[PDB]
Amino acid sequence: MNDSEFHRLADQLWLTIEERLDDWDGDSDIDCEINGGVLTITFENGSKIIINRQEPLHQVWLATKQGGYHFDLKGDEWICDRSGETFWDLLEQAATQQAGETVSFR
Repeated sequence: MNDSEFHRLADQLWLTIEERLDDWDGDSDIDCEINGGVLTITFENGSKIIINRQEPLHQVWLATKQGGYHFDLKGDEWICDRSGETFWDLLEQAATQQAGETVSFR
């Protein structure tokens, strides 16, 4: 992947995360903030999910209460290098776990 294409794709993903999280209207209090370009999602139990760019690698990285996951773009989706699982599946599973409430954007 090119640097420019990474900036394009990562900017799109950032917007989609920010909108989905800022639009959240479930029972739980969930906050998303952007600091130094890094997105942090915080939950009521004090846990967090952190999403950042690894620009020289053209990867997006995800840190949850349960682990870390590094993503490359494969056929129009961000895919976890280790497991093959998608970014949105992993993010929704972790947010649902950490909120104690379904967090779904399908």
